[PDB]
Amino acid sequence: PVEKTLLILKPDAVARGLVDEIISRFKKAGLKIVALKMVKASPEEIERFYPSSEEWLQSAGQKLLKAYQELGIDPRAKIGTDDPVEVGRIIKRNLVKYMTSGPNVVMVLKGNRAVEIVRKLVGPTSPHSAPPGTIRGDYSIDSPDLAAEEGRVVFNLVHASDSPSEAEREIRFWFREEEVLE
Amino acid sequence: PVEKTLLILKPDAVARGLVDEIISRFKKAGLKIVALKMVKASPEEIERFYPSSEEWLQSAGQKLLKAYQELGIDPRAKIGTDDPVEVGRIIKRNLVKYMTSGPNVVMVLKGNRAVEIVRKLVGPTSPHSAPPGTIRGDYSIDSPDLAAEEGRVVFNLVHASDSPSEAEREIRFWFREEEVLE
Repeated sequence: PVEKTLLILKPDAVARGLVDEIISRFKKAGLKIVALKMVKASPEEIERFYPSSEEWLQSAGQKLLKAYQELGIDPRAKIGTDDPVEVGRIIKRNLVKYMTSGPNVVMVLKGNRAVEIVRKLVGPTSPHSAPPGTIRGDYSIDSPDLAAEEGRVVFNLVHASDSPSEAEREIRFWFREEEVLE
Repeated sequence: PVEKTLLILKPDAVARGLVDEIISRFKKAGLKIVALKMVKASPEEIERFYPSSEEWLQSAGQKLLKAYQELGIDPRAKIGTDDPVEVGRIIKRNLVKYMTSGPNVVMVLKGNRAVEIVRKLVGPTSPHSAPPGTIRGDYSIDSPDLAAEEGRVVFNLVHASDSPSEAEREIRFWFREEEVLE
C-alpha cells in the first residue's frame, strides 16, 4: 500500500508564485500529487493541525532557547518566560499567525518512501543553511536569528510530514477519504 | 472589481504532469490563482457543469457535422443520427466520459480581462492547428479527425470560460464563496 505524505505551501511561498516551481520538483522525482487544494485556514484549524503534546511543545522550546543563547538574547526580556513548554506555546502561536496570514496550498504526495524523499528534497529547517538543490536552499534566505529578532517563526516555505504515522494523521485532517484519489 | 475565469486541467493533462507547466504560463502573465483544487468529478456533476441549452447542443452538433462532411464520414452510419441537437447530446456524453475518466484540477484565475487572456494563452480548439506559444499547440498533437475516427472528443487539455457571464457561473458551480479567496 504505497506511502503518502502531506506537504503544505505556506503563505509566503504561495504569494511569491512558488507553487508550480515546487510542484515541478516532486513531479520530476517521480511522485504523484494525489490531492491538492488552495485554502484559507482559520486559526482553530491550524491549532489542531500542529500537535499539542508536551513533548512537541518542549522540544520546539529548546531549539529557540538554544538559539537565544547564541545571539545573546535573554528570553525573559524577549518573550517573558524561559520555560521550554511555555516557549513552545509561544512558537505554536507564532506558527498559527503565519499559516493564517494568507492562503496555503495543501497536497498529498505518493510514491516509494514519500515521507523521507520529500523531507530530503525540501531540506533542513533553516533556509540560510539548507544546501543548494534543496527547495529551502534554492528558494529562501531566511534564518533563525532574523526570525528571533523580528518575533516570528522561520519562513521556510513548507511543512512536510515528519513520519509515516504523522502523515496518515495530517492527511486525514485536511482531506476526506474521497478527496485522496489513487 | 477585477475579472476572474475558470480553468480546468482535464484528466489527460493532469496525468501527463502538466499542472505545473500550465500554472507557470499564467503566473508569468500576471494572473493570480485565487482558487485551486484537484477533484474526481462524478458523471452528474459534469452533466450539470456543461450547458443543456438547445442552442449550445445545436452548435456543438454542427461543428461535428461539418467535421464529418470534410472527412466524408456519414454521421448516420457513425453515430445513428444527423440531428444537430441529438449530436450535441452525444458529444456531451463523450465530454462527460472523458472529464470523468480521472482527476481534474480546477482553478480560478484573476486579472485584467482574464477570460480573453486565458482564451488567448490556451489557443484554438484543435491542438493540431493551435499555434506554437499557446497551451494547446505546445502540449498536444490531437486533432478532430482522429477524435472522430475514434468515437470521442478532442483531448485538448483544458476548458476555459468563454465569457465573463459563463465564468461567474462555472466559478459558483465548483467553489463556495469561502474557497474563492479575496
